[PDB]
Amino acid sequence: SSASSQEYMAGMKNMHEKMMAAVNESNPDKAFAKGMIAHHEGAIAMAETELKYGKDPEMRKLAQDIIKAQKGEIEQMNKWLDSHK
Amino acid sequence: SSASSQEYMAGMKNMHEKMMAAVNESNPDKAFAKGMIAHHEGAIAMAETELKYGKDPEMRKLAQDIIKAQKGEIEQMNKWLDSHK
Ligand SMILES: [Cu+2]
Ligand SMILES: [Cu+2]
Ligand SMILES: [Cu+2]
Ligand SMILES: [Cu+2]
Ligand SMILES: [Cu+2]
Ligand SMILES: [Cu+2]
Ligand SMILES: [Cu+2]
Ligand SMILES: [Cu+2]
Repeated sequence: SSASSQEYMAGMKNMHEKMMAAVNESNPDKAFAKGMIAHHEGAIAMAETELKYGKDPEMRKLAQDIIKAQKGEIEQMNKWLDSHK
Repeated sequence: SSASSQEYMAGMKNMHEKMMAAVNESNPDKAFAKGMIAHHEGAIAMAETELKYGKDPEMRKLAQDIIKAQKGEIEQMNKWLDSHK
C-alpha cells in the first residue's frame, strides 16, 4: 500500500508484460535479446525506486552502479533486434 | 510450446514469483535486495537457456558474460540481507 511498494510493482508489471512477449519469441536468440532488454529496464526501474525511497547506503550505492551498468548492454541489443526484423 | 520458449517461460515463472515476493517487502531496501537477486537469477536462467538453444554467436557470448559477471554480485546481496532486519 506504500508508495515505494506501489512503485516497485509498477516496474515489475512493465517488466512482466515485456518478459512474456519475449517468451513468445520462437527464435531463441530474439527471445534472449527481447528478454534481456526487459530485464535491464526492470533493473533500472528497481534501482531508481531504491534511490528514491531506500535508506541504506550500501543498497543505494549498488542501485546507482546498476543504473550506469545496464545502459551499455541495452544499446547493442536494440541494434541486434533492429537489424534482424 | 517450443522447447526454447518453454525453458524461457520456466525462468520467467521463477523470476516473477520472487519478484512479486520482493515487491511485497515493506522495507524498500529489502525489496531492492530481494528484487536484484531475483533479477540476477532470472538473467542467468535466460542466459543458460540461450546457451542451450541459441545459434547466434554474439548472444551466446553475451550470455556467457552474464553467467560470469552475475555470479559474484548475488553474494554481496545475500550478505546484506542475512545481516539485516
Ligand atoms: Cu503488488
Ligand atoms: Cu504473468
Ligand atoms: Cu504470459
Ligand atoms: Cu527473461
Ligand atoms: Cu508459458
Ligand atoms: Cu503475475
Ligand atoms: Cu503478485
Ligand atoms: Cu524487479
